[PDB]
Amino acid sequence: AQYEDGKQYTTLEKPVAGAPQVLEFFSFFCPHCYQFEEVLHISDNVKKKLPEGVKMTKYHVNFMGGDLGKDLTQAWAVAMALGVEDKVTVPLFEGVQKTQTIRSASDIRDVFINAGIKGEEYDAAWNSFVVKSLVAQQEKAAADVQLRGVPAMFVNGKYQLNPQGMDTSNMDVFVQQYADTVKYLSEK
Repeated sequence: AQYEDGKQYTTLEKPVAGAPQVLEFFSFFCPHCYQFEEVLHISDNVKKKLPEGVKMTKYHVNFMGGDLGKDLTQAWAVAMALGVEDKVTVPLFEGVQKTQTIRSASDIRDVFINAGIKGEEYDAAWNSFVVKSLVAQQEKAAADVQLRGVPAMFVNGKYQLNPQGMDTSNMDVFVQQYADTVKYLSEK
């Protein structure tokens, strides 16, 4: 057929109960993740094609960048708690990978301050238990799909996007196929 298990996607041997409908993993340290988000705009292209009433979830991962990597997971938790993902995603990617001006937790916080988040507001979130459990959720989710690398996307806790089985010539055909595959899986 057009969509085939083992081609555009694979199937988890061990389906995840109660998973987000569309779940993306990434790292601000991850160069292919920079491409995915800032050049290919995979998240946004996926979102433009999702059926009505399908929420897209995006989690950060710890395993790249050591201490800073974990700081970034915690800051992404702050972004989620405060609902400012669309104000910090680009300056965090650029700060880590383009300018490389993000070298400490303080540097991460600077990005939030600059984007209009009050310091008091950031610090209270950073130190909250709501944020600690959001960090734990992201780590939990990674264990549940037995994650081995990023970027990655899982649908309904059953299917894993397999970009290596798509065409890579046209960036845009690739992006279109990726987005189309998620929609197909979403209705499966």
